[PDB]
Amino acid sequence: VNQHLCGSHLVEALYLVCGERGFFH
Amino acid sequence: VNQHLCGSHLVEALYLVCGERGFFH
Amino acid sequence: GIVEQCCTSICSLYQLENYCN
Amino acid sequence: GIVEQCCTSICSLYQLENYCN
Repeated sequence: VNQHLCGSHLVEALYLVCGERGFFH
Repeated sequence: VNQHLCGSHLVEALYLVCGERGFFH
Repeated sequence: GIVEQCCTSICSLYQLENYCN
Repeated sequence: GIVEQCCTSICSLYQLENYCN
């Protein structure tokens, strides 16, 4: 698979893992 | 002054300092 | 930063959660 | 992350440029 997280996939990965903490931006 | 950089001011600060490098997101 | 670490390269969960908050 | 470092607290230029790229 592609194991890189770029753009909107990086955004989604952060939603996921950061949860309630949140993330920039 | 406010020395905190939050939201759109954090975004602008990153535009500024990161220049051609760019930044997420 | 995160783009170099996670997009350009491959990052772990641990590295990624460092860009939380 | 950047929000804790730069928004919640006050960050330097050096800390900020670490969130470039």
